[PDB]
Amino acid sequence: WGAQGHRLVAEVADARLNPTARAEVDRLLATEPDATLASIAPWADQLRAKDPGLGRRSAGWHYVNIAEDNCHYEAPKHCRNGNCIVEALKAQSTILGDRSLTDGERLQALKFVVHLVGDIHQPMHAGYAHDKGGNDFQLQFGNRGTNLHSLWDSGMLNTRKLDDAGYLPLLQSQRAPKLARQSNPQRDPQTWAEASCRISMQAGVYPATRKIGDEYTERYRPLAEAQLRLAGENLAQLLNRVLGARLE
Ligand SMILES: Nc1ccn([C@@H]2O[C@H](COP(=O)(O)O)[C@@H](O)[C@H]2O)c(=O)n1
Ligand code: NA
Ligand SMILES: [Zn+2]
Ligand SMILES: [Zn+2]
Ligand SMILES: [Zn+2]
Repeated sequence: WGAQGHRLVAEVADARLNPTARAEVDRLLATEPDATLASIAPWADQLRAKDPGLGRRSAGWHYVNIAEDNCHYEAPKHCRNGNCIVEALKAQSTILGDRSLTDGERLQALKFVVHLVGDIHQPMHAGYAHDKGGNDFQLQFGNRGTNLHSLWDSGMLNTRKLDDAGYLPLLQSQRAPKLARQSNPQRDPQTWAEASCRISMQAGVYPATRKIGDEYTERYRPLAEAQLRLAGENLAQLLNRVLGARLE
């Protein structure tokens, strides 16, 4: 997602946190003055842009290209050295839940988790290696060029012309998505990447024309918005499991 998609996923999640998870998130955020779950949500993309070390090393953590294998993820094939969103979200979830670590180390893991639960719900972040998740699939949207990746990250969301205050209650107004009964931090990332990949491969998502506009938006913007709500709900479920109560 673009910055607004990331923040919306965090805003949807923030409202669903159980009291134990809410208190812990607020403790980790407090280590960084003025940080909120929304404000950190785009941080991992800024790190990629600005940091020629960890930013360059983390770039592959934002996606996993499995559509050529019909959305059947295999870690040794698609995620050599753990450099993809499935393995990165798993490890950062483990790190976030490690209470022996400093609040500073856990806040950094929270920044990655908030971001990656967002990206792993953007269909094009689980799409084709051939066109780099749509980045190399150029098209005309209205009268100006974009690419199919950008169109799903932000192009269609931008057509609402809402700030977060306007967009958040629209996502909350949607029918409740189907979640797993329970969070499994080690297994859900693959399940989510595969589900996102299956949307990238749905009839029409790749259009049969170079030029698209309001017809594409009216059919697919609802699916992009369903994925934001689903990401936000999945992110709260994950935070509630990893940062929730530890009795016994
Ligand atoms: N041409 C581009 C494409 C993306 N980007 C950045 O990448 C972000 C999206 O990264 P993800 O694909 O990881 O969602 C955008 O919010 C923007 O900051 C950019 O700065 N220039
Ligand atoms: Na609601
Ligand atoms: Zn994103
Ligand atoms: Zn993207
Ligand atoms: Zn990203």
